Amino acid sequence: TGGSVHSSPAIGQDGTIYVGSNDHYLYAINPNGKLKWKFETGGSVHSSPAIGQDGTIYVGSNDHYLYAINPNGKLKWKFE
Amino acid sequence: TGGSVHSSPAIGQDGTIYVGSNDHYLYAINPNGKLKWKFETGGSVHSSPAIGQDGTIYVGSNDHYLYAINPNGKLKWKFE
Amino acid sequence: TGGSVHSSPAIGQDGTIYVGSNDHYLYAINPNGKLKWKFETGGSVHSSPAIGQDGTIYVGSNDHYLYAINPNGKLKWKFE
Amino acid sequence: TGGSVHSSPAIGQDGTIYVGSNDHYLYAINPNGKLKWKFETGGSVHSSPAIGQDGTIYVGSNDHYLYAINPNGKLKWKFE
Ligand SMILES: [Co+2]
Ligand SMILES: [Co+2]
Ligand SMILES: [Co+2]
Ligand SMILES: [Co+2]
Ligand SMILES: [Co+2]
Ligand SMILES: [Co+2]
Ligand SMILES: [Co+2]
Ligand SMILES: [Co+2]
Repeated sequence: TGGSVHSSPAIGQDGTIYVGSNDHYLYAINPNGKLKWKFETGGSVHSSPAIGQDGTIYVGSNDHYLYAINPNGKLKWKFE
Repeated sequence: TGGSVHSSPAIGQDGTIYVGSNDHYLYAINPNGKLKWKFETGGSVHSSPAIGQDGTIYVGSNDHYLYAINPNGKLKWKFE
Repeated sequence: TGGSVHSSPAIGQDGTIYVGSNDHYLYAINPNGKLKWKFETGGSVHSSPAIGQDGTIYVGSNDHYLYAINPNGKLKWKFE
Repeated sequence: TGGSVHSSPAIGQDGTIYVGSNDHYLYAINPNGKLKWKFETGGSVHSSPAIGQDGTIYVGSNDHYLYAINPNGKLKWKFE
Protein backbone atom coordinates (compact mmCIF):
# COMPACT_ATOMS: atom_id res chain seq x y z
CA THR A 1 0.00 0.00 0.00
CA GLY A 2 1.15 3.61 0.39
CA GLY A 3 1.75 3.27 4.13
CA SER A 4 1.81 1.14 7.25
CA VAL A 5 -0.88 -1.55 7.39
CA HIS A 6 -1.81 -1.15 11.04
CA SER A 7 -5.41 -2.23 10.42
CA SER A 8 -6.23 -5.93 10.86
CA PRO A 9 -7.68 -7.77 7.85
CA ALA A 10 -11.25 -9.01 7.63
CA ILE A 11 -12.22 -11.88 5.34
CA GLY A 12 -15.46 -11.96 3.38
CA GLN A 13 -17.52 -15.04 2.68
CA ASP A 14 -16.05 -15.22 -0.84
CA GLY A 15 -12.48 -14.87 0.48
CA THR A 16 -12.00 -11.17 -0.24
CA ILE A 17 -9.53 -9.65 2.23
CA TYR A 18 -10.38 -6.15 3.49
CA VAL A 19 -7.80 -4.06 5.34
CA GLY A 20 -7.07 -0.41 6.00
CA SER A 21 -3.79 1.41 5.46
CA ASN A 22 -2.21 4.52 6.93
CA ASP A 23 -2.25 5.80 3.32
CA HIS A 24 -5.95 6.64 4.00
CA TYR A 25 -7.44 3.82 1.92
CA LEU A 26 -9.54 0.77 2.69
CA TYR A 27 -8.34 -2.06 0.44
CA ALA A 28 -10.29 -5.01 -0.96
CA ILE A 29 -7.87 -7.68 -2.20
CA ASN A 30 -8.77 -10.94 -3.92
CA PRO A 31 -7.43 -14.24 -2.54
CA ASN A 32 -4.93 -14.35 -5.42
CA GLY A 33 -3.35 -11.11 -4.17
CA LYS A 34 -4.77 -8.86 -6.90
CA LEU A 35 -6.56 -5.64 -6.00
CA LYS A 36 -10.35 -5.71 -6.23
CA TRP A 37 -10.86 -2.06 -5.25
CA LYS A 38 -9.68 0.64 -2.86
CA PHE A 39 -11.66 3.44 -1.19
CA GLU A 40 -10.08 6.69 -0.01
CA THR A 41 -10.95 8.17 3.38
CA GLY A 42 -9.60 11.43 4.75
CA GLY A 43 -7.02 9.95 7.12
CA SER A 44 -5.19 6.85 8.28
CA VAL A 45 -7.42 3.78 8.41
CA HIS A 46 -6.11 2.23 11.61
CA SER A 47 -9.50 0.74 12.45
CA SER A 48 -10.00 -2.88 11.42
CA PRO A 49 -12.99 -3.54 9.15
CA ALA A 50 -16.08 -5.51 10.12
CA ILE A 51 -18.41 -7.24 7.66
CA GLY A 52 -22.18 -7.04 7.99
CA GLN A 53 -24.70 -9.76 7.29
CA ASP A 54 -25.36 -8.26 3.84
CA GLY A 55 -21.65 -7.91 3.04
CA THR A 56 -21.31 -4.23 3.96
CA ILE A 57 -17.79 -3.35 5.13
CA TYR A 58 -17.59 -0.96 8.08
CA VAL A 59 -14.35 0.70 9.17
CA GLY A 60 -13.30 3.78 11.09
CA SER A 61 -10.83 6.40 9.93
CA ASN A 62 -8.63 8.96 11.65
CA ASP A 63 -10.68 11.57 9.73
CA HIS A 64 -13.34 11.07 12.50
CA TYR A 65 -15.82 9.07 10.38
CA LEU A 66 -17.16 5.55 10.54
CA TYR A 67 -17.48 4.38 6.93
CA ALA A 68 -19.90 1.86 5.45
CA ILE A 69 -18.67 0.65 2.05
CA ASN A 70 -20.62 -1.51 -0.37
CA PRO A 71 -19.03 -4.79 -1.49
CA ASN A 72 -18.29 -3.14 -4.86
CA GLY A 73 -16.14 -0.40 -3.29
CA LYS A 74 -18.73 2.41 -3.48
CA LEU A 75 -19.63 4.49 -0.44
CA LYS A 76 -22.89 3.55 1.29
CA TRP A 77 -22.71 6.16 4.06
CA LYS A 78 -20.31 7.75 6.53
CA PHE A 79 -20.90 8.95 10.09
CA GLU A 80 -18.97 11.78 11.85
CA THR B 1 -17.68 11.56 15.37
CA GLY B 2 -15.74 14.16 17.36
CA GLY B 3 -12.39 12.43 16.80
CA SER B 4 -10.37 9.65 15.23
CA VAL B 5 -12.18 6.32 14.97
CA HIS B 6 -9.30 4.08 15.98
CA SER B 7 -11.63 1.48 17.50
CA SER B 8 -12.76 -1.39 15.26
CA PRO B 9 -16.52 -1.82 14.74
CA ALA B 10 -18.53 -4.71 16.13
CA ILE B 11 -21.81 -5.79 14.53
CA GLY B 12 -24.81 -6.91 16.55
CA GLN B 13 -27.23 -9.63 15.55
CA ASP B 14 -29.72 -6.99 14.36
CA GLY B 15 -27.04 -5.19 12.33
CA THR B 16 -26.28 -2.39 14.79
CA ILE B 17 -22.68 -1.20 14.39
CA TYR B 18 -20.82 -0.39 17.61
CA VAL B 19 -17.53 1.51 17.55
CA GLY B 20 -15.50 3.72 19.84
CA SER B 21 -14.07 7.14 19.06
CA ASN B 22 -11.18 9.18 20.42
CA ASP B 23 -13.88 11.74 21.32
CA HIS B 24 -14.52 9.50 24.38
CA TYR B 25 -17.80 7.99 23.18
CA LEU B 26 -18.96 4.52 22.27
CA TYR B 27 -21.31 4.82 19.29
CA ALA B 28 -24.24 2.60 18.30
CA ILE B 29 -25.18 3.25 14.67
CA ASN B 30 -28.06 1.70 12.75
CA PRO B 31 -27.39 -0.05 9.42
CA ASN B 32 -28.89 2.97 7.62
CA GLY B 33 -26.15 5.20 9.07
CA LYS B 34 -28.35 6.98 11.62
CA LEU B 35 -27.27 7.21 15.25
CA LYS B 36 -29.01 4.87 17.68
CA TRP B 37 -27.21 6.12 20.79
CA LYS B 38 -23.82 7.20 22.13
CA PHE B 39 -22.29 6.68 25.57
CA GLU B 40 -19.60 8.95 27.02
CA THR B 41 -16.58 7.50 28.80
CA GLY B 42 -13.81 9.53 30.42
CA GLY B 43 -11.21 9.12 27.67
CA SER B 44 -10.48 7.91 24.16
CA VAL B 45 -12.24 4.66 23.30
CA HIS B 46 -9.46 2.97 21.36
CA SER B 47 -10.58 -0.48 22.47
CA SER B 48 -12.82 -2.34 20.04
CA PRO B 49 -16.18 -3.47 21.44
CA ALA B 50 -17.22 -7.07 22.00
CA ILE B 51 -20.82 -8.29 22.16
CA GLY B 52 -21.99 -10.76 24.79
CA GLN B 53 -24.47 -13.57 24.36
CA ASP B 54 -27.22 -11.36 25.84
CA GLY B 55 -26.30 -8.38 23.65
CA THR B 56 -24.20 -6.53 26.23
CA ILE B 57 -21.50 -4.37 24.62
CA TYR B 58 -18.12 -4.39 26.37
CA VAL B 59 -15.36 -1.92 25.53
CA GLY B 60 -12.31 -0.47 27.22
CA SER B 61 -11.47 3.21 27.55
CA ASN B 62 -8.29 5.19 28.09
CA ASP B 63 -9.93 6.36 31.35
CA HIS B 64 -8.78 2.95 32.79
CA TYR B 65 -12.23 1.30 32.85
CA LEU B 66 -13.77 -1.65 31.07
CA TYR B 67 -17.36 -0.67 30.31
CA ALA B 68 -20.41 -2.91 29.95
CA ILE B 69 -23.21 -1.06 28.14
CA ASN B 70 -26.76 -2.31 27.73
CA PRO B 71 -28.14 -2.59 24.17
CA ASN B 72 -30.20 0.55 24.85
CA GLY B 73 -27.12 2.69 25.56
CA LYS B 74 -27.43 2.74 29.36
CA LEU B 75 -24.52 1.79 31.61
CA LYS B 76 -24.64 -1.71 33.07
CA TRP B 77 -21.36 -1.53 35.00
CA LYS B 78 -17.77 -0.35 34.69
CA PHE B 79 -14.57 -1.87 36.08
CA GLU B 80 -11.38 0.09 37.00
CA THR C 1 -7.90 -1.02 36.08
CA GLY C 2 -4.59 0.69 36.82
CA GLY C 3 -4.27 2.13 33.31
CA SER C 4 -5.69 2.64 29.84
CA VAL C 5 -7.72 -0.29 28.51
CA HIS C 6 -6.41 -0.25 24.96
CA SER C 7 -6.86 -4.00 24.56
CA SER C 8 -10.16 -5.22 23.07
CA PRO C 9 -12.25 -7.61 25.19
CA ALA C 10 -12.79 -11.26 24.37
CA ILE C 11 -15.82 -13.16 25.65
CA GLY C 12 -15.66 -16.76 26.83
CA GLN C 13 -18.36 -19.35 26.33
CA ASP C 14 -19.53 -18.82 29.92
CA GLY C 15 -19.63 -15.03 29.48
CA THR C 16 -16.32 -14.20 31.16
CA ILE C 17 -14.84 -11.02 29.69
CA TYR C 18 -11.06 -11.02 29.16
CA VAL C 19 -9.19 -7.79 28.45
CA GLY C 20 -5.70 -6.41 28.85
CA SER C 21 -4.70 -3.13 30.47
CA ASN C 22 -1.72 -0.81 30.15
CA ASP C 23 -1.22 -1.54 33.88
CA HIS C 24 0.44 -4.79 32.68
CA TYR C 25 -2.39 -7.14 33.66
CA LEU C 26 -4.75 -9.40 31.77
CA TYR C 27 -8.15 -9.21 33.46
CA ALA C 28 -10.89 -11.85 33.68
CA ILE C 29 -14.17 -10.22 34.70
CA ASN C 30 -17.48 -11.96 35.36
CA PRO C 31 -20.63 -10.83 33.52
CA ASN C 32 -21.81 -9.14 36.73
CA GLY C 33 -18.75 -6.85 36.66
CA LYS C 34 -16.87 -8.55 39.51
CA LEU C 35 -13.25 -9.59 39.07
CA LYS C 36 -12.62 -13.28 38.50
CA TRP C 37 -8.82 -13.01 38.35
CA LYS C 38 -5.97 -10.91 36.98
CA PHE C 39 -2.56 -12.00 35.67
CA GLU C 40 0.49 -9.72 35.66
CA THR C 41 2.77 -9.53 32.63
CA GLY C 42 5.91 -7.42 32.39
CA GLY C 43 4.47 -4.59 30.31
CA SER C 44 1.37 -3.00 28.83
CA VAL C 45 -1.12 -5.55 27.51
CA HIS C 46 -2.20 -3.74 24.36
CA SER C 47 -2.81 -7.01 22.51
CA SER C 48 -6.39 -8.26 22.51
CA PRO C 49 -6.90 -11.77 23.90
CA ALA C 50 -7.98 -14.78 21.87
CA ILE C 51 -9.68 -17.87 23.31
CA GLY C 52 -8.68 -21.38 22.28
CA GLN C 53 -10.95 -24.36 21.77
CA ASP C 54 -10.07 -25.61 25.27
CA GLY C 55 -10.63 -22.19 26.87
CA THR C 56 -6.99 -21.11 26.97
CA ILE C 57 -6.59 -17.33 26.78
CA TYR C 58 -3.74 -16.07 24.60
CA VAL C 59 -2.56 -12.46 24.63
CA GLY C 60 0.58 -10.55 23.77
CA SER C 61 2.37 -8.07 26.01
CA ASN C 62 4.75 -5.18 25.45
CA ASP C 63 7.26 -7.23 27.49
CA HIS C 64 7.87 -9.18 24.20
CA TYR C 65 6.01 -12.37 25.21
CA LEU C 66 2.92 -14.12 23.94
CA TYR C 67 1.13 -15.48 27.01
CA ALA C 68 -1.11 -18.52 27.31
CA ILE C 69 -3.20 -18.34 30.49
CA ASN C 70 -5.38 -21.10 31.87
CA PRO C 71 -9.08 -20.33 32.46
CA ASN C 72 -8.32 -20.20 36.21
CA GLY C 73 -5.79 -17.36 35.82
CA LYS C 74 -2.63 -19.48 36.16
CA LEU C 75 0.16 -19.31 33.60
CA LYS C 76 0.25 -22.15 31.07
CA TRP C 77 3.28 -20.93 29.10
CA LYS C 78 4.84 -17.80 27.63
CA PHE C 79 6.83 -17.33 24.43
CA GLU C 80 9.52 -14.64 23.84
CA THR D 1 9.78 -12.58 20.71
CA GLY D 2 12.29 -9.86 19.85
CA GLY D 3 9.86 -7.04 20.63
CA SER D 4 6.48 -5.87 21.86
CA VAL D 5 3.59 -8.16 20.94
CA HIS D 6 1.08 -5.48 20.02
CA SER D 7 -0.64 -7.71 17.47
CA SER D 8 -3.64 -9.76 18.67
CA PRO D 9 -3.42 -13.55 18.30
CA ALA D 10 -5.51 -15.56 15.87
CA ILE D 11 -6.23 -19.25 16.45
CA GLY D 12 -6.30 -21.81 13.66
CA GLN D 13 -8.65 -24.76 13.45
CA ASP D 14 -5.86 -27.05 14.72
CA GLY D 15 -5.08 -24.72 17.63
CA THR D 16 -2.04 -22.99 16.13
CA ILE D 17 -1.69 -19.46 17.53
CA TYR D 18 -0.62 -16.78 15.04
CA VAL D 19 0.55 -13.37 16.24
CA GLY D 20 2.74 -10.54 15.01
CA SER D 21 5.57 -8.86 16.87
CA ASN D 22 7.25 -5.47 16.66
CA ASP D 23 10.41 -7.47 15.88
CA HIS D 24 9.01 -7.66 12.30
CA TYR D 25 7.97 -11.32 12.41
CA LEU D 26 4.67 -13.15 12.20
CA TYR D 27 4.82 -16.09 14.61
CA ALA D 28 3.06 -19.46 14.42
CA ILE D 29 3.13 -21.15 17.83
CA ASN D 30 1.82 -24.60 18.69
CA PRO D 31 -0.67 -25.02 21.56
CA ASN D 32 2.16 -26.46 23.70
CA GLY D 33 4.05 -23.16 23.42
CA LYS D 34 6.71 -24.39 20.98
CA LEU D 35 7.46 -22.44 17.81
CA LYS D 36 6.04 -23.86 14.59
CA TRP D 37 7.53 -21.19 12.31
CA LYS D 38 8.16 -17.46 11.99
CA PHE D 39 8.07 -15.24 8.91
CA GLU D 40 10.01 -11.98 8.63
CA THR D 41 8.39 -8.85 7.20
CA GLY D 42 10.12 -5.51 6.73
CA GLY D 43 8.66 -3.75 9.76
CA SER D 44 6.65 -4.06 12.95
CA VAL D 45 3.70 -6.44 12.62
CA HIS D 46 1.14 -4.49 14.61
CA SER D 47 -1.73 -5.79 12.49
CA SER D 48 -3.57 -8.79 13.90
CA PRO D 49 -3.70 -11.84 11.61
CA ALA D 50 -6.84 -13.22 9.99
CA ILE D 51 -7.27 -16.82 8.81
CA GLY D 52 -8.88 -17.66 5.48
CA GLN D 53 -11.18 -20.55 4.70
CA ASP D 54 -8.22 -22.50 3.27
CA GLY D 55 -5.98 -21.72 6.26
CA THR D 56 -4.09 -18.82 4.69
CA ILE D 57 -2.88 -16.31 7.29
CA TYR D 58 -3.20 -12.64 6.31
CA VAL D 59 -1.55 -9.84 8.27
CA GLY D 60 -0.41 -6.29 7.64
CA SER D 61 3.02 -4.88 8.39
CA ASN D 62 4.42 -1.41 9.00
CA ASP D 63 6.52 -2.02 5.86
CA HIS D 64 3.31 -1.07 3.90
CA TYR D 65 2.42 -4.60 2.75
CA LEU D 66 -0.47 -6.93 3.41
CA TYR D 67 1.01 -10.42 3.64
CA ALA D 68 -0.60 -13.76 2.81
CA ILE D 69 1.34 -16.62 4.40
CA ASN D 70 0.76 -20.30 3.78
CA PRO D 71 0.04 -22.53 6.80
CA ASN D 72 3.60 -23.89 6.50
CA GLY D 73 5.19 -20.45 6.97
CA LYS D 74 6.07 -19.81 3.31
CA LEU D 75 5.04 -16.62 1.55
CA LYS D 76 2.01 -16.89 -0.72
CA TRP D 77 1.92 -13.24 -1.84
CA LYS D 78 2.29 -9.70 -0.53
CA PHE D 79 0.49 -6.51 -1.56
CA GLU D 80 1.93 -2.95 -1.31
CO1 LIG E 1 6.31 3.84 5.97
CO1 LIG F 1 -2.15 10.78 6.51
CO1 LIG G 1 -8.80 14.74 14.30
CO1 LIG H 1 -9.52 13.01 25.09
CO1 LIG I 1 -4.24 7.03 32.63
CO1 LIG J 1 4.18 0.05 32.08
CO1 LIG K 1 10.86 -3.86 24.30
CO1 LIG L 1 11.54 -2.18 13.50
